[PDB]
Amino acid sequence: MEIKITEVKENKLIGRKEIYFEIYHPGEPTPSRKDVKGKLVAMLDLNPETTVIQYIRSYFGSYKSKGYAKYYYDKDRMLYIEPEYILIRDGIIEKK
Amino acid sequence: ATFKLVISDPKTGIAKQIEITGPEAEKLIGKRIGDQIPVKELGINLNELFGKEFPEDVKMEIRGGTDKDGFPMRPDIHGPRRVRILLSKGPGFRPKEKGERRKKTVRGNTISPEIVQVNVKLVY
Amino acid sequence: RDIGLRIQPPAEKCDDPKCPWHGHLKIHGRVFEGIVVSDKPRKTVTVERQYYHYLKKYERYELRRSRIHAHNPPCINAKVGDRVLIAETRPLSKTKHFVVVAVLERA
Amino acid sequence: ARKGPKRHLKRLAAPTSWYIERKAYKWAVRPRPGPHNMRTSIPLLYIVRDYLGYAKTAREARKILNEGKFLVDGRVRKDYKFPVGIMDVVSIPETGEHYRVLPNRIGKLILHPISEEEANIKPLRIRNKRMVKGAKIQLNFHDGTNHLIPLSEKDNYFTSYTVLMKVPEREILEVLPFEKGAYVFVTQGKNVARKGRIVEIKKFPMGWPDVVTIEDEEGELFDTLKEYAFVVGRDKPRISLP
RNA sequence: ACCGGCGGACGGCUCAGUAACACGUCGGUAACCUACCCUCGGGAGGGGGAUAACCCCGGGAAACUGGGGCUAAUCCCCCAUAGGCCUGGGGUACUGGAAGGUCCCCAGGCCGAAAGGGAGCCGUAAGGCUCCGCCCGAGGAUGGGCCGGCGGCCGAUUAGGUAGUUGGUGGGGUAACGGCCCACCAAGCCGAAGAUCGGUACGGGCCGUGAGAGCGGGAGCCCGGAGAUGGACACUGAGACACGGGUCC
Ligand SMILES: [Mg+2]
Ligand SMILES: [Mg+2]
Ligand SMILES: [Mg+2]
Ligand SMILES: [Mg+2]
Ligand SMILES: [Mg+2]
Ligand SMILES: [Zn+2]
Repeated sequence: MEIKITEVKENKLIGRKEIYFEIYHPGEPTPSRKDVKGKLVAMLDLNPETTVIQYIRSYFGSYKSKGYAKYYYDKDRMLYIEPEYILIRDGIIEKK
Repeated sequence: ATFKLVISDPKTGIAKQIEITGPEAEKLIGKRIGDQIPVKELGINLNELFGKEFPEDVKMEIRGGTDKDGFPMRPDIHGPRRVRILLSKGPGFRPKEKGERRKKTVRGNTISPEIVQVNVKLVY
Repeated sequence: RDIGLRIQPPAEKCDDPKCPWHGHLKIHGRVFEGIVVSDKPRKTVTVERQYYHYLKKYERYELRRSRIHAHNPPCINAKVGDRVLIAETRPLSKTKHFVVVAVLERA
Repeated sequence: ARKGPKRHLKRLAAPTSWYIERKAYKWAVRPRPGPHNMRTSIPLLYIVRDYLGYAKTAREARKILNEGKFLVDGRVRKDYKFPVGIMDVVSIPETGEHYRVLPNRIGKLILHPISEEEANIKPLRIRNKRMVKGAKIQLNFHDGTNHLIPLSEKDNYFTSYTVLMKVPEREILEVLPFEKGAYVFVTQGKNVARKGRIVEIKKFPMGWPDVVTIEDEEGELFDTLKEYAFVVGRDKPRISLP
C-alpha cells in the first residue's frame, strides 16, 4: 500500500494536529488500523502513544481509501478531549 | 372507652405511653384541646413511669389525638363530628408542593369514644 | 395646528376630548375617503367606499362596497351625502375605530 | 406556545441569514436574548464550529469557550448561545486573528478579516436619544447598548449619526454626521451590501418611513430606506469593507 | 436523605369543537405585560424568628397522619434610606408626522429593596486579587396580549332579524382600549349586492389531474389554532385556570 498525505492542519486552541491521507492498494484488502498507525508514525516522526486514527473509509469501486487521524502534544490533553469509545477502539486504553 | 395516652415531658423531650380504660377514661370524655386537668385526679403513678420525682399538683393539658380509623383532630373545628374539608396547611396535611391544596378527612375538638390516641404534655 | 395630514383644520373649536384637532385623540394607520350614508346616532356616521374586484376565471370585474362607522366631532358635524376623510384610531366603541378629520365637499 | 414561551427551534424554521444545512438534523440552537435582533445575528456556537472549524462536535466547542479563548468586542464570552451581529469584532488572541461580521451580497453573514489596529474600534448607529433623570442625555445604539452625555453637548448628536467607539473601554473618539456627501453602507433590503454617497433625502406624511438616494462608485443611483443606510465616513470609509 | 434554588407552561400526541378577527396578508398599539440575556447609572446600613433533617412516643387494613424536644441558611419577618404610584400649580430640555409620553421646580398623600452570600490563592497575621453571585432605575432583546382594512364553502320547499340590542353621557374592572360590566338619556344596528337560521368542515404553505383555461383534495413534513372521559371552578407563578398538579357534578 502507498500512503499519501493530503493536508496537515494545526489547531492551537485544542493543542493537536489533524492529518488527512489516502491509501492506494489495488488487489488488497482494506488496511488495518495497526499497519496504518505504524506507517504514519514512521513517516512523520510521531509518538505512537498520543496518536489516534479517527477513521478509515473505503468506497464502492475504488482502489484507494481515505483516512483521518489526529495527533496530540500532551497525553493528559488527549485524555481530556477525546471521547472514551474512540480511545478503546484504537487500543490506547483498556475497556472495563 | 379505651384511651391510649401519650404523655410528653417538655423539660426533657422524653415521652411515655400507657393505656387507660374504665371509670378514669370516662372522666376525660367531653374535654376540648387546650385545657388542663390534674394527673392525680385521673390516677397515675407518674414517678414510676419516668423514674423521676415530680412536683405535687402537676397537671397536663390536651394537645391532640387520632381516632380509631386513623384520622387526626384539628384544633380549629368545633364539636366532635368528623368532616372532610379542603386544606392548604396545618395539622392533618403535609403540602409537598408550593401552593398545593387537598381535600382531607379530619375530626373535631371534643373528645369522643371513637378517639384512640391522646397526646398530652405535662405542665409543671 | 398640524396632525400629520397636511390639510386645513376646521374653522371653529370644540370641547370633545375625542377630537383629534382640539382633544387628546391620536391618529395612526390607514386614511380613507368616502361618502356619508347615515348620521342618525349621536356623534356617529356611516361611510361607504366603492371599489372593483377582479374575477380571475371570468377575466371581468365586479363592484364591491365597504361600510365603516366613524366618530363625528361637533366641530366638523358631517351630514348625509358629502365626501369625508377618515383616519384610524384606538377602539372607541364596539364598532367605531375611525374618526372624521375633514369634509372635502359639502353636499 | 399555548401556555408560555418557546424554548426550541427546528432546523427548517431557522433564520434565513445563517450558513447552515437545514436537513442534516432536526434541531438548531435557539439564540439567547442579547445585543442584536434575530434577523441580524447568529449564535456563537456556529461561528466556533461551522464557520472557523476549530471544533467538530458541540461538546468540544463548549470546552474551548469555557477556557475564554474567544473575545467579542474585547470581552470574553462563555455562553454558546450568545448572539453575534453586524459590525461586531471577533478576536482570537492566541492565534492572533480578527474578523468583522458583515452581511453578504445576498443577505448572509460572513467574516471579513481585518487588521489588529482596526480591531479596537466599533461603529455604532445612533438609534434613539432621550432625556434621563438628573437632566442627562441617553443615546441608544443599534446593537442595544447605551451611553450618557451631558446637557452641554446635546446639539452634537442626532439620530442616524454614527459614533466610533473604542472597545472595550467604551470611549467616544469620533462622530460622523448624516448629510449629503456622507459615505454609507447598506445593511438590509434588496440593495444590501452596496456602498456609496448620499445624494438626496425625502419625507412622507403620516409616519411612513423616509427614503434616501445613493450614488455608487460607477455613478449609478439607487434608493433605499434611511434606517438601512449605515454611515461609515465623511467622503471615504473609515473601516475596511469588502 | 432532608431544608433551599432553578426547571417541570417547552418538547411529544390527536383533529372532537369551531363559518369565527380561527387562518393568510398589509398596517397599528401615543391603549399593554415579560423570569432567564445585553449595555450604562447607582446601592448592599441595623435588628428579629420558626422549622425540616435528628432524638422520644405513636395512630391506621392501608392511602395517609398526630404530640413533645433541638438546630442552620442565598429560608421567613421588621426599621431606615433609595425607589414606585395618584392629584393640583408652574417652566419648556427630548423623541416623533403628530404628545394624556420623557426631563426640571414647588404641594397633599399612599405603597415601599437588597444575600458582601459562597469558592481559591497570596496573607504569620492584617488585608488584598481573581471566579460565581444579591437589589433599584433607563433602554434593548426574547416570548406574547389586543385592534383594523382586504381575501377564501353549500341551501329561499330558510324573508325578515336584534332589545345590552346600536349610539351617547357618568363610572367600575383590567396588564391595557373597548357594552367588557353597571346607572341614566335616545331609537338605533343588519338585510334580496342574501341578514337570520340550517348543513358540512380545523386554516395555510402545498398535493392529484389536465396542452392550457380549469376541476378535485387539504392525515403524515413546517407555520398558526384548539383539546386532554363530558360540564363547570380555583391555588402557585414571569408565564396555566396546568395531559404524567388541585375541587365539584
Ligand atoms: Mg403544554
Ligand atoms: Mg370535526
Ligand atoms: Mg419596608
Ligand atoms: Mg377546508
Ligand atoms: Mg397520522
Ligand atoms: Zn374639534
